[PDB]
Amino acid sequence: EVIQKAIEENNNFIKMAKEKLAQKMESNKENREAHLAAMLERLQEKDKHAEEVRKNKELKE
Amino acid sequence: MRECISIHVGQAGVQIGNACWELYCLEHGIQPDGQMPSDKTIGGGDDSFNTFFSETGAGKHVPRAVFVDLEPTVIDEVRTGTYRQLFHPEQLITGKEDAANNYARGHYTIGKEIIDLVLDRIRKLADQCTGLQGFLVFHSFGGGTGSGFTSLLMERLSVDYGKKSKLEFSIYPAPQVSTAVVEPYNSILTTHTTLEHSDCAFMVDNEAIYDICRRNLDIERPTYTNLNRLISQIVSSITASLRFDGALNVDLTEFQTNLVPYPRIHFPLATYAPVISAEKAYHEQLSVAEITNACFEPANQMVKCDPRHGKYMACCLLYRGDVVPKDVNAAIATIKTKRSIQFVDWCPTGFKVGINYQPPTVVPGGDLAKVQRAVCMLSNTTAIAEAWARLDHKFDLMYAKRAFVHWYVGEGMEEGEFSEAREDMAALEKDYEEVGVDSV
Amino acid sequence: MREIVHIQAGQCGNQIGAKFWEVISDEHGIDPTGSYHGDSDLQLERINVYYNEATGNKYVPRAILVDLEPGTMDSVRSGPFGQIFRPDNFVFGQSGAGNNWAKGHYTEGAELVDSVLDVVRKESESCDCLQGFQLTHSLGGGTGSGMGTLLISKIREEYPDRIMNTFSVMPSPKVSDTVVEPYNATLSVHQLVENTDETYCIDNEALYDICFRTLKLTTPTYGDLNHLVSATMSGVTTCLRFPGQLNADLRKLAVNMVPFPRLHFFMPGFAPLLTVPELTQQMFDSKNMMAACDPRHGRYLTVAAIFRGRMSMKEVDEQMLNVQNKNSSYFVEWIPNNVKTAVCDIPPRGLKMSATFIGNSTAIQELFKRISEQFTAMFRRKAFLHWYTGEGMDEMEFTEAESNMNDLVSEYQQYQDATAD
Ligand SMILES: Nc1nc2c(ncn2[C@@H]2O[C@H](COP(=O)(O)OP(=O)(O)OP(=O)(O)O)[C@@H](O)[C@H]2O)c(=O)[nH]1
Ligand SMILES: Nc1nc2c(ncn2[C@@H]2O[C@H](COP(=O)(O)OP(=O)(O)O)[C@@H](O)[C@H]2O)c(=O)[nH]1
Ligand SMILES: [Ca+2]
Ligand SMILES: [Mg+2]
Ligand SMILES: [Mg+2]
Repeated sequence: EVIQKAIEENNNFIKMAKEKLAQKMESNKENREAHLAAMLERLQEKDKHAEEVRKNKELKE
Repeated sequence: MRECISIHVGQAGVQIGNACWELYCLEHGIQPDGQMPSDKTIGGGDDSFNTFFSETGAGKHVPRAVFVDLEPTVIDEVRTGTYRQLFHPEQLITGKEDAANNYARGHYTIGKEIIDLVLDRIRKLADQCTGLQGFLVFHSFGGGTGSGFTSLLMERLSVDYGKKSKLEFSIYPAPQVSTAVVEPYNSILTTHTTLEHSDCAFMVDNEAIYDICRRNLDIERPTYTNLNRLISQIVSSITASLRFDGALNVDLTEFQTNLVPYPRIHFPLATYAPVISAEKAYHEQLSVAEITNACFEPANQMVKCDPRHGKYMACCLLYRGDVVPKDVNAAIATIKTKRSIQFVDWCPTGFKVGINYQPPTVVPGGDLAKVQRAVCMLSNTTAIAEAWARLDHKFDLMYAKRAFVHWYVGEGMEEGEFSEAREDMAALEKDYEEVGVDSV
Repeated sequence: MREIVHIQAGQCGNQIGAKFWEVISDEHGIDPTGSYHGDSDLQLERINVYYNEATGNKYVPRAILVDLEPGTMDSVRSGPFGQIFRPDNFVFGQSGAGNNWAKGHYTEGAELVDSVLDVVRKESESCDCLQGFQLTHSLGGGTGSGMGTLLISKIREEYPDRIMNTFSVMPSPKVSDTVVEPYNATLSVHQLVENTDETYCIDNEALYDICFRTLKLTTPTYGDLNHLVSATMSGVTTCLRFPGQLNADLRKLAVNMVPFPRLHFFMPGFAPLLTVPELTQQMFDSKNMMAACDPRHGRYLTVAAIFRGRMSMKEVDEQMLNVQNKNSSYFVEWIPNNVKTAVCDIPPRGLKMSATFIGNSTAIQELFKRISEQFTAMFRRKAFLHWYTGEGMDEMEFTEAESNMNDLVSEYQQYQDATAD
């Protein structure tokens, strides 16, 4: 019982490590790209704005 | 058998590694082309040094080490330096972009891009070992690779190597040489993350080492070269038990048994002596009594803290050189008459002694005198927690205003990781308080 | 190995761009024919951050010259080092600035932005590892400010994880060749707060005041002002261009200097305009500031300080400690160890010993207050809005820029009043 417990706890420690690592890389890639998603979408309301100002300038005559 | 693989991570880790491996070759008679005239075991062997050096049929003795940085600058010096034939190119691993003093970049963004190759190369070292004992991980607390990538590597090493032992030599920030204002942030996160993955971490306080260089060596303004050479002498003493053998030798793992009363209480305090310049050592031969005394002067600690205001849970003395039991016993005894080194009540008060009879040596052009004998004392004391308190306070001042946190969130981290790391350290600090209270 | 892409844009941008290149190519031993010519290999250790290896081992500025107006190109080539700039990087389209931020950003600027974005790509693709970008430009004009900030937005879109670093020159009513520059300036800064990581704040008022009040020049040349900006810009890039124990790059500097993303406006400083105590004291004096702000009227968040020349590094550490200890109430207690200092033992020429100061001070709000005091000074009465609504713009975009820039001054104030308890 003792040696199969030393084995079981070494394995559960590897297990949880393996998982805590995988779960954090997934939360990180998500969070990082959401911030790049958020950053680019910000820049594109600037692109869409840079035209409503240019198109507005044609609406004169 | 009993091979140990060193892993030097980031600028500090790598430059400490230059210092350590240069000293190791000099101590073992290994030339910069890896040749060791002494070793008649061509292409292999089981001598004591083989714990740290593999062998090739060409007679070249090759560090069981790996340098990894996310940036090529500093390993490139290894690549073109004097000792550049020691290593197979594949032991020297660099990326292109560094972690910019950011833990997140070192652990996630940049580091995840190179973690698998680093493991793939550590594995190549493991598979030349017949009885791999564990790893020695040299890194700084403060850099984005030293903090972020090491704790990544450590997690990956637990998974891939089970409970195979991992010892750290961690470089603790000093504001005299601190290169980033976010070093406390990185320091807290890396300590939280490797805590359950490290069996034993020897913290090296740059300010302690810096102070010792100014004071004991009249070095007006010490450089990393100054620090690393002294650092390496301490590391040589801690690993001497592994690299040489003799009757009075005591394997470092035997000290580890005494040094770690509970898994989180695995931060020993090191004290070294003599640190002394050739000018001052000339005509002053230093007894084992004088260097032993010097162990208990706090000026010679590797971490700045006051053992006098904490309790001991262990005191070890690691002697190298011309040193005999009788003289040690005598020196210790007067230390006990002339000093109240108080222990926690759950703890025997013996001092555990080892003697490596191979005398220390110096790297030429150093300012450290070549002495006949040396000692490194390794003690576990609650006073080392002062080093957590100093860092924890600096983290706190910034984190309360969230200063610089946005650089970390920007790379995918959440505030919760900061709070959870800071609380672990809160708890570590009370661990250190609890073990010092008397039993009931 | 770690490359920066440089971009001059508009009048002021291209002229201070030129002096920058003249100053630094001299320091790296690069003659106007792009041939190495120096005395030490330290000159070339990190030459790649600013130069390309060329045919026959020539070195070519990774620079991009931009303007909506002729004159500025023949002057860069006719000027010294004008041939070292590769000729394709002159991107350039003629219908004029008109000192109109509207034309620079939206209308007349947007035509050849795709043509500047084109050439930037060609330069990033050769980057072994592109740190990021460096923009010299005005905030008072129309090309440098309006198209300049349009590039940033477009460049950030293509290189969102690159560091965007600008040297913006702020308009002063002395030196002022126009009168609408307060509009232009706060329209640019409304852009800068959002899309640059580090902005060195170069104030013509501060520069003019140095040559006049300090250097004694009743009539100061633009060449006098730019002699300031040249030695400054060489200072704050000494960490990027030479080997130093911080392997300094745009990102590591931004991390150490920017505690909150919108507070990325630095108050630069230079000494002399000699002993390390004197050099240190001067470098922190209000009179040696390149932004027209008094640092004893706010508080340093962070400070970078680079010393150049043969000195004792022990003295510099003693002196840098001295200034912080003796001036403790002027550095926020809640960013510990917030004053970093480097030493380069290779001086700029003409000086045996110089000091450059980069400060994130909340006293920089004085500079935005002056501009907000005169941006409004056409906007109660609604003056010259036709110059802008004519190119299509809306009124709120003028008021948003206003609030955004006032949101930033108060944000600087909020952290000036914050305490550790
Ligand atoms: N003792 C000693 N400390 C060093 C050395 N190099 C850097 N440090 C310390 O390490 C900390 C910064 O960590 P670095 O090793 O430079 O960071 P890094 O591992 O290169 O991480 P990044 O460059 O940001 O990716 C600072 O506290 C320095 O004082 C060294 O050679 N010896
Ligand atoms: N310091 C400095 N300022 C300049 C220089 N040239 C123009 N300026 C300033 O730039 C502002 C006008 O911007 P400018 O670059 O000329 O407009 P552009 O043609 O639209 O790029 C005014 O505040 C000028 O004082 C120069 O060489 N040095
Ligand atoms: Ca003597
Ligand atoms: Mg590095
Ligand atoms: Mg113009």
